[PDB]
Amino acid sequence: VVGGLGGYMLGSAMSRPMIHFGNDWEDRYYRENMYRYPNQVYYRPVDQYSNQNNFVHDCVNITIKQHTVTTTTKGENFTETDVKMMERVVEQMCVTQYQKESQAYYDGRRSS
Repeated sequence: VVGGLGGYMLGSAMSRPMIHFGNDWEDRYYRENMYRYPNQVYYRPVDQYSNQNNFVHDCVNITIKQHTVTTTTKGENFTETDVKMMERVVEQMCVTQYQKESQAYYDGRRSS
């Protein structure tokens, strides 16, 4: 049961999303430190989606939780600064995974 998710869709991996905090040093900090954050994110299928926002936040919390729990259990943690930078990344990755799978649905009417 994916360690203890009940059954969140663990997505596949990614490459560096284009986070733009509005700052300069944050973007550079992120670009040096991006390895500290996961490749992949946890969510539900578009088959039972309803809300973007509520689904996004619940993913964001649950992948934040897992990095801050299923790594912190051993001895692996972050800072408020890394954590907020993670909230950006976890969102962009979560958003992208929904967008990938739901666009496959919304594009999936072009037998043209």
